[PDB]
Amino acid sequence: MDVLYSLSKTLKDARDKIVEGTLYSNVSDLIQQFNQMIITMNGNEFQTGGIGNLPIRNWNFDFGLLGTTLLNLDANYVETARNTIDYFVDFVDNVCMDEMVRESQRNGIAPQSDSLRKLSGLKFKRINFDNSS
Amino acid sequence: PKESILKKLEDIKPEQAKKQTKLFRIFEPRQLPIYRANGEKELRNRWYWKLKKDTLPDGDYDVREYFLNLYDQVLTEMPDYLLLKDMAVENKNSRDAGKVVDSETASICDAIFQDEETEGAVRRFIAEMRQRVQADRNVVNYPSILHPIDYAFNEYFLQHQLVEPLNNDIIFNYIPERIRNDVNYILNMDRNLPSTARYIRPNLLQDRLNLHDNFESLWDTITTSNYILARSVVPDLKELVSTEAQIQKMSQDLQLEALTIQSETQFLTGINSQAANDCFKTLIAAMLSQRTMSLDFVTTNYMSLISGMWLLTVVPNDMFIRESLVACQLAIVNTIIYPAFGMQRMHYRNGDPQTPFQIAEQQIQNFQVANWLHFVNNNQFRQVVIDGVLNQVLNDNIRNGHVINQLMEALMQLSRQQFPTMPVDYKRSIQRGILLLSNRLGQLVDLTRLLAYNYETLMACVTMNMQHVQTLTTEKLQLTSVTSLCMLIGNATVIPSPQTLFHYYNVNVNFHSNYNERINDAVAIITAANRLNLYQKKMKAIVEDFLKRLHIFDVARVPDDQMYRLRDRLRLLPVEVRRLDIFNLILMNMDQIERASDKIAQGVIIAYRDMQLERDEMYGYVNIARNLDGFQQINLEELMRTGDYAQITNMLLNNQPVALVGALPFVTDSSVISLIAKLDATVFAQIVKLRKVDTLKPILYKINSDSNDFYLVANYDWVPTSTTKVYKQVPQQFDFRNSMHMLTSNLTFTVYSDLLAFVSADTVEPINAVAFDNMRIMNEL
Amino acid sequence: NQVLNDNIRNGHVINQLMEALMQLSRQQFPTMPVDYKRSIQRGILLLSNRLGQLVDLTRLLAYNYETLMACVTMNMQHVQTLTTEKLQLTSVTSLCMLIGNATVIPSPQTLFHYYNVNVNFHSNYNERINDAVAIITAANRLNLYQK
Amino acid sequence: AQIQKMSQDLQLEALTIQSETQFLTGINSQAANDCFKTLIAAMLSQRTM
Repeated sequence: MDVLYSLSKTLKDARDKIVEGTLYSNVSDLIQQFNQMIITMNGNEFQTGGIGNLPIRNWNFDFGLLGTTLLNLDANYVETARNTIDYFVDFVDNVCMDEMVRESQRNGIAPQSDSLRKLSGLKFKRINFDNSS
Repeated sequence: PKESILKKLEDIKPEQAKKQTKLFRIFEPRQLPIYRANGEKELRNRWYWKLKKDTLPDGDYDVREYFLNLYDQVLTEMPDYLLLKDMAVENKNSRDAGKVVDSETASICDAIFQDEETEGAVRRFIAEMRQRVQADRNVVNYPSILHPIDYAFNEYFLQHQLVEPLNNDIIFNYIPERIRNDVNYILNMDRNLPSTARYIRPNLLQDRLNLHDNFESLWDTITTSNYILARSVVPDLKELVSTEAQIQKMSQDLQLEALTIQSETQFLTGINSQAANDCFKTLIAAMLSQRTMSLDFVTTNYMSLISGMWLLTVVPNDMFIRESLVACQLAIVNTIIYPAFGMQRMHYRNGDPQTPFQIAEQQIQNFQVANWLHFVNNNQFRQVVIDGVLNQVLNDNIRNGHVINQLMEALMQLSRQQFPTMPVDYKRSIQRGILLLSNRLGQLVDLTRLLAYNYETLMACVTMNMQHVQTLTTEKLQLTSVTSLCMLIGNATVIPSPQTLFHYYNVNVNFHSNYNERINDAVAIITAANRLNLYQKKMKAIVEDFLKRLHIFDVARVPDDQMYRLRDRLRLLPVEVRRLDIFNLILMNMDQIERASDKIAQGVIIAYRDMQLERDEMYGYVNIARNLDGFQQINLEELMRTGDYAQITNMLLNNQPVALVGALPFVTDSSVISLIAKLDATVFAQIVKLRKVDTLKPILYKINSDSNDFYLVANYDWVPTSTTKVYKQVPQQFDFRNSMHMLTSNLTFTVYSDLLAFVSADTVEPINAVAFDNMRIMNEL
Repeated sequence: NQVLNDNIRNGHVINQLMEALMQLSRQQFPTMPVDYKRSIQRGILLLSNRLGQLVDLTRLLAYNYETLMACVTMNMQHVQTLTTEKLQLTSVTSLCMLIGNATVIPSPQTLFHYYNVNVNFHSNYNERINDAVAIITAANRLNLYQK
Repeated sequence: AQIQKMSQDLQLEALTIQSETQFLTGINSQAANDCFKTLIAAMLSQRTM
């Protein structure tokens, strides 16, 4: 669960702090956090949906990292990034929605979806950050 | 020293081609008279199985160790491949020629074929018993006799043979999938391989030993090695501005004098007809081996610093020690960039820890200056995996490889700060040196290209998945040489000789193969070592040998420590099917071997109660029990170890029915008499006086009034009343017909060592070579 | 037998060692010049690797002291002696990373000899005590007001 | 053997001004025996050092 959170403030504090112009330094502490994620992911497969009028889509991960190389972000840097974020966006949506429908009495509180039951896994915890929401 | 680790390296030929002759057996059948119940010899005589060499020990422990050696002998004789045309032999009888397998096989036949045996069915079989070839599939059918346990062996030897095929295509394929691809070079062969070819796959799995985690000590020794190895390659440069000429224009461009020194300390830097070649080589290897170097400079040799910037822009910094990048940068920052850029005020105060170069970034403003900082500072290595097989290579930022807009930028930034100032002169000497980098920049652009390629080339040839750690012996590099190489080049283009390259591959190869192999050799042993309970073959043993077989290392000159930790890691490793698959074999039957064969037994029972004796055909009726059903027991091994708890002492004293287990010395007696006198109740006495026992030679009674001159008793009528028989199975008999097996293998093989050689590797004309950018490397005239 | 003992823990349960190490395994960081952490932690590791063995050490003493001890009649309260006994960390350090699969103990005959001595000694102390007392008391009811 | 791998690990002469006062370590083949003995007796004897 807490996992899930990060995945977002990651993107927001991302799709927001990352645009044609800014000087590296305001995101050094950010870029890092980001990459860390990508790694943990790549390789693992996910099952989202399978109930009612809900599309069942599969997701594979195999993406590059980031160019800590440049100084002041050049447009070209953004686009090659936004294209990688828009897979996580369209993803998370399909993730939230999936666990935003299942219910159970006994253990109603805990996670239920084949998507999230795999997130609470230990090998993922390496992601949490900025829990001020 | 120096060429002292290279001759130990070039001189490594693990490529031995293991093979065999003799079919590995252990038991030859033998004679022995037959004893029909009642104890008479009925003549004819039957054939049973006994072992060649009854070596077997005295004491369970010594036993287990014994077998162990078998494992080591098995591996050293471990048949790499096999062929039978080289195993021919002839049959005295048969529909014809007969050509069978292994002298022993032959003997046996002729033998039984004379000592009136079960008759027909035997002679018959031996007859229409031949060989025949199915030419088409290159198959071979050879007959042979062994023994269930023998077929067992030799069999797997056939179903395993580590010798894959060999076609043009495979040769082509073992030449790195990044060189055949590299344009600038050309392949070419002089022959066409036959369908008859084969090749030995030098296996090269990764550092199954993470020999960099804590073991630093050894990595340093490796790096070192891999490093010298590199220099042995790194092409010796070619034609570059005669030493004298350049250094002379050098004095000019600056304007010197009389006791008026300024830039004068920048040319104890000439000597490059030595320095450039060293600086060049040195740099590459460093990268390859991935070794970490130091830095010997001065603070009055500003020039030498400028060139540093050349360097730095390049190697991702993490490639140098910490205490060295620190010095260098601050030296630049404090005496090079502030002191003529009206930025002094604070000659920069520093206190160690954090990044003294870095901090200069978030410092002053100026764009040209500013890009350098980020590009150099946060410039690292790109951790790259696969390269046409798990290479685990470390590459230099695509950017830098010849697309050296870095150099051009490194210069533009230099062309622009030479504007403001502070201590009037000083700037004179300083900027004048800077310009010598600028003019030369046309050429400096080149140097980059060179290395770029070379490193980027040589690379592939390493199967030794190099990583990124801090060395310890630190190779030394002077800014002296650096500086030379710098302003002293151009118009020239040099590149890795073909023959050179291979040689490089080859070595790492072997080496790898050795590491991997010994690893397996190692593991196999240790694991066996455990499922053996040899709490007494202190392992400080195996490790030693291991490392040794990997020359370079001063075995004696390395502690017992690291060594153990070494075991700790090995213990958690699998075994190579080959290795493993054999041990399972040895154990599985182990019992059968031991129990059979004389010179020993297993254990003895002491029932203070008269009793019968089995009538087995081999011996007459004697003292044996293959089952020991009932009664208590007591491991001897765990006895002479435990110090005997007078437990035995008491039972013996009090006379209570009991048994014993383990390695034991049997003793055959005849003259019936001995039995009636109940002799066997003796021996056991001893013990009482001696806590420990080996002095225990148990009693047996081979009895058949036929050979036992004292038949007088078989006479009347009788049944053998003994007190205490013996645990020892019995040598199976010999059913020849089914005791034989059949064999398959191949015909006229053709093994090949090394390979490669088969190519006249040629090179393009230097003046127009290419890098990972399809551009003329070296175009500025 | 007032023979101050010590942790079974120490004894052979050893771990303290394993913990003494694990705590060391996470001390590798900044503050001052580099020729520092480098040299420092490198040394530390030599304790770590050897730890497998350092274990053995604990066991050793554990036993030995725990053994020898037994054969001591002379009770032993803990006191602050007036004299030290210098111990050069030199040797210490050696013993440490310098012990392998060695394993030694007290020769039987050795042990006895030990008992025997303390024994006699004791007996003498006790005995003379009586010899002593006896006299003095007599000394008083005899009015031998002198020695 | 040990002290040699020691120097490899130790990085002996690295700037510091007080060298060779760490290696008086020697005579260890003995030191250990002394340190060992010494330690026990101390205990038993009920000594203090």
